[PDB]
Amino acid sequence: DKYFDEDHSNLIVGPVNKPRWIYSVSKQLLDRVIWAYGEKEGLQFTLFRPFNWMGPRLDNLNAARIGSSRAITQLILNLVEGSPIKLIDGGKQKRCFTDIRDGIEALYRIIENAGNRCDGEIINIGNPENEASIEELGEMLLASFEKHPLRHHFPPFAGFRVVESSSYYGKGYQDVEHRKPSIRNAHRCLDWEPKIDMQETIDETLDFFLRTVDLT
Amino acid sequence: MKTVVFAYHDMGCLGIEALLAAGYEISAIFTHTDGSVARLAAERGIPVYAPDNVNHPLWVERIAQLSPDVIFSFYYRHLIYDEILQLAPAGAFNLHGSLLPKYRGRAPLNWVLVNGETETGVTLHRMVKRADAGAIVAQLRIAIAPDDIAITLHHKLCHAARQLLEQTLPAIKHGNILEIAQRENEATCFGRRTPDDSFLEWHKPASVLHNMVRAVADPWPGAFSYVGNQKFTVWSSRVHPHASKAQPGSVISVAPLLIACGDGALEIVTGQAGDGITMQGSQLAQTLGLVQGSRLRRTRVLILGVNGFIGNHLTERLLREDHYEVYGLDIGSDAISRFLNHPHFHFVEGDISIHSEWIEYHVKKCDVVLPLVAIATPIEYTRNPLRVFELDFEENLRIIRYCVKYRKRIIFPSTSEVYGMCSDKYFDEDHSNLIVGPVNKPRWIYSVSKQLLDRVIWAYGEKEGLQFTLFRPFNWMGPRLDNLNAARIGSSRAITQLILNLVEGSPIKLIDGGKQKRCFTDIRDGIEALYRIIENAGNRCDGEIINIGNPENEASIEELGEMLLASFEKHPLRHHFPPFAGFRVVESSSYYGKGYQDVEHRKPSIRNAHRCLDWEPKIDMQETIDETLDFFLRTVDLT
Amino acid sequence: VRAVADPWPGAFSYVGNQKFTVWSSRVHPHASKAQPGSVISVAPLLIACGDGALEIVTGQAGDGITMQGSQLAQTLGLVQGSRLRRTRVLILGVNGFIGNH
Amino acid sequence: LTERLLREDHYEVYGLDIGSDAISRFLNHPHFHFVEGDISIHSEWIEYHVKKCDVVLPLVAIATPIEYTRNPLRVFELDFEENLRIIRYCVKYRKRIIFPSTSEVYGMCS
Ligand SMILES: O=C(O)[C@H]1O[C@H](OP(=O)(O)OP(=O)(O)OC[C@H]2O[C@@H](n3ccc(=O)[nH]c3=O)[C@H](O)[C@@H]2O)[C@H](O)[C@@H](O)[C@@H]1O
Ligand SMILES: O=C(O)[C@H]1O[C@H](OP(=O)(O)OP(=O)(O)OC[C@H]2O[C@@H](n3ccc(=O)[nH]c3=O)[C@H](O)[C@@H]2O)[C@H](O)[C@@H](O)[C@@H]1O
Ligand SMILES: Nc1ncnc2c1ncn2[C@@H]1O[C@H](COP(=O)(O)OP(=O)(O)OP(=O)(O)O)[C@@H](O)[C@H]1O
Ligand SMILES: Nc1ncnc2c1ncn2[C@@H]1O[C@H](COP(=O)(O)OP(=O)(O)OP(=O)(O)O)[C@@H](O)[C@H]1O
Repeated sequence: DKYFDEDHSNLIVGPVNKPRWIYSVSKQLLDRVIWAYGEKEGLQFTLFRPFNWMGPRLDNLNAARIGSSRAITQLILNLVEGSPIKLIDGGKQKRCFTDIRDGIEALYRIIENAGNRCDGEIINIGNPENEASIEELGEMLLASFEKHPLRHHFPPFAGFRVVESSSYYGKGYQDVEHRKPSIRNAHRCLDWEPKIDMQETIDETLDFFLRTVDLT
Repeated sequence: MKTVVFAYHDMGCLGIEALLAAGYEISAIFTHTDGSVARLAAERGIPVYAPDNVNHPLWVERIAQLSPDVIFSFYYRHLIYDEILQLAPAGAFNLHGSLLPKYRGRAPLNWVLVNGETETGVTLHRMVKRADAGAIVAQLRIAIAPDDIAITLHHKLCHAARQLLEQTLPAIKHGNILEIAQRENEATCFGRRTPDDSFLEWHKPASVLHNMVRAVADPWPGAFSYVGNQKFTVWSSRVHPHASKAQPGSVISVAPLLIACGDGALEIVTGQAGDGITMQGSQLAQTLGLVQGSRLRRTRVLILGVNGFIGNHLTERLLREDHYEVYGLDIGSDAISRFLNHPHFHFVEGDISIHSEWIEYHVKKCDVVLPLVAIATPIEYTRNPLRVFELDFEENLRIIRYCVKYRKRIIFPSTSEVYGMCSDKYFDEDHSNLIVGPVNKPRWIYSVSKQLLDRVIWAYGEKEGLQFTLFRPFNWMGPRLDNLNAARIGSSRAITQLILNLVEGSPIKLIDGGKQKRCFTDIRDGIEALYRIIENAGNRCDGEIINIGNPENEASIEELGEMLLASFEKHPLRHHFPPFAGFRVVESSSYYGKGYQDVEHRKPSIRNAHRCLDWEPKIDMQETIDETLDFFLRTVDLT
Repeated sequence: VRAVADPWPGAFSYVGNQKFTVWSSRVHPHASKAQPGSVISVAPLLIACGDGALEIVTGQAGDGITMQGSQLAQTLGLVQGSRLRRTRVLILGVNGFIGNH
Repeated sequence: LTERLLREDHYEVYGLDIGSDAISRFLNHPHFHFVEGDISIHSEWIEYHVKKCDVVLPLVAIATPIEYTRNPLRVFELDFEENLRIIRYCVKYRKRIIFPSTSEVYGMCS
């Protein structure tokens, strides 16, 4: 679907021989169990689905050294250590990046649960307006990095390089070509609307992490 | 000219060199990881690559970029195929180590020694769809000395190749070559030799055996035999026409170590006991304990939920064979009571959530575990999602873990429902994507639960060596598929539910029109395939996921209903039951409740089954309908 | 690199997290105000040392195949840029004779 | 020992073991009560019988030297831990225990 809908979209994962979906399927089974408990035992719940939230503290440069971090924070490690930014399978796949500030605001509203409008609700939280390919993310990041005050402390850019997903994630990786959320439920239950634009999130994030590097 | 080379090992280096000295421009070299072809390429400043599959689009695209005139293959191990081969206008030639069309298979250097040929050679032929079949561009004979061994002949061939290329390579560079086609009715082919192919069978002639030790002498693995439980390797042999009334395999003497063969005797000049160091025969004789004397229970299957539809039928099948011992536990026992007197059947009435001592002890004791305990009647997915989750998922995950703990083989029953509303014409175990609906459509809790289990078993296999085989049944049906009683609560699969309708005189409802279809498989077909999986011939089922269904028996629920009705009307017992109340379309919600969603079509790919089991469904649907109907009608008490 | 050249394990270094091995070297008295460890050029692959530069003639990134330096430079992502908490002790019975001391 | 005890009339023999080929000949004996079990799994039976019987002879072990070096931990767990559990059932239910020590306990005594 053009818009992943909490109440109508179908869920699609790959073959069992594509273990990257173990996470997806695990989280889905939990959503279903919570749902059953809600229906069959009165559990009061609210499920929220973040859409590529990013900003300061999204992982750390150190974990990124092992690939154990999300894209944005990983690419920052690249610029920092002077290694090239690899675009898994061309990096043409896109995502909708959401500023952590927007995300936390929506979540806050959910905790507030004004009018109990969130009970039994499944709510996506993302900014459908910040859709961008990983390649574009890499460029925007690079642009900011070049203008940054601390730039001169790090090595010269080693450039962008297309890489086979297998050589980064190992055998059994498969990915999502596009991901955009429907934010109707969020609007209906929280009267919420994402506001911060992607570029601003990129700047915030980059700054935080660059000032994380000990220079000496 | 300009070329792209695919080389490896020795032939690879002489090939690249010959090519260089001949004035060719090498755009790139493709080789493998581990004289090193890479080092050479590196030393010459020729871009070298080692992908696992050069046939991949990216590479094909990149190789095309280089725009090569001709392609050469000098002992490249992976297989280069058409797609890329035809990118070279001048063609693609390969250098094979035999006098084609003879020994066109692989491992010719060894095979020719095995069969004791008197000569061999190198052939540079064109690459065509068929392996080593292409028109010959040049060939060159080599005499195999009586005292030649794999390694010494290897150099012989290398030297020959260096000479053949040296002169026929400049020829190709222009256009002076004749594609002398191959005499197809003379070609011989051989396959990969495994170290088990170098086993010595003393009943054969000393000549034969002697060629064996030569064929695979050091640096190759070598010819081996056994002294009781002990395995030793013969590195140096020596045929003795010196007869010996001694029976083949017996030791004629220990100095020299002379073994009696079917024809003449073989002298073991040097060899090694086990992974020991090499030593002279006389010493090897001692370290093996030789003197003048000759050289060289049933499977326990654990079935949990043995009284079930799959369970009882599988038990019947296994009990037929003699090499099986069946251990089973279940809440009920009416389906397996007929086996209680069988010596190889050990049943016990238990609950997977209570009787731990027995269950664990038996996973620990048996050889294969088949956890068939579950709830697989759709109505229950929406009606009792949590009971399904706990039994189908949690209870089984516990058994899966007993299996990894005691390193046992587990043949876990997956489901065709794991594919969900997949859109492929054929649901493929290794390629189809899995599609389910929203969380507000609880019918998928079963599908998703079984899928997570498949994935966990898969991780245990990959990360912890668990030996497994997942099998997915596609609407299997036949006698005992549920029971008329459970059907009174909707707790049964379609076929058995519709029979209850005919029996009680209530209408057959077609959920949402009943236009959705399924591929119905006869339980006899299913059990046969499963049996094969237990047999696991050649271990061809390890780590495999196998669908089991008859793609030929596709039918809509409406058609199933008609076929059933037709049989029912012709059944001898018909007059005992009320008049047909007719078919009636019904909203799924009024039968399954809120949150139901279904599969519009389900057909399996049965390739894997064919490949791993050499299995193929046989029984046609109508026959299954009859069987099933008859069983259940004769279940009804008439009085 | 000579001392442990093939068939020996070989001399190695790191490009960030990546480890690579130098099989063929070549000293260049050719100065370079470049600080030691930084890449002077990628063709030939010339690394600035404490005294003079070292040219990596052939090497391999990780466990990959050997290749000429220029190519090794690319496969490592090199351009003109530089190459290459406290311990927690748990004491149970810490108040004891050995422990407190 | 079972053969020996089964000869006398004043004995009732209860036994558990992984195997049963050596004692199958006694399965028909009225005074012999055998059950195929594992000391590390079948607790209900083991505890109930230490509680029910008069003397306990914990003969489960691994006593083939190669195993001491080859599988030291398996030896430790079975020979020591599993048995320490039986010893304790005995003190819990105040039962007589005829424990099988070993000449190997003397080691290289002089
Ligand atoms: O916050 C989100 O919505 C989701 O973020 C991640 O999943 P994903 O976005 O697929 O993966 P990232 O690691 O964030 O990177 C996105 C894509 O960029 C690409 N990428 C990443 C890293 C890199 O160095 N290069 C590169 O091209 C990969 O194809 C990767 O899948 C998490 O795995 C999800 O649990 C989470 O819900
Ligand atoms: O053996 C199979 O492969 C699968 O069978 C069942 O799932 P399913 O085939 O969807 O459901 P059935 O109860 O067998 O009936 C098939 C369809 O017939 C229709 N039906 C059923 C009953 C009835 O009275 N009327 C009717 O129209 C329903 O739409 C139903 O989904 C099980 O739920 C799966 O776990 C199993 O893998
Ligand atoms: N808690 C339990 N303990 C032991 N056995 C159980 C338990 N719950 C269910 N079972 C058993 O599981 C058995 C197998 O289930 P059933 O025959 O209904 O389906 P199935 O043969 O797996 O069907 P399909 O092959 O269509 O999935 C039942 O006969 C039942 O006795
Ligand atoms: N159950 C327990 N839980 C926690 N600490 C304990 C317990 N039993 C004893 N201890 C501690 O262990 C500490 C260490 O023992 P202690 O100082 O007597 O000897 P030690 O320093 O080990 O002597 P040596 O070095 O001569 O063997 C004691 O100070 C005591 O507090």
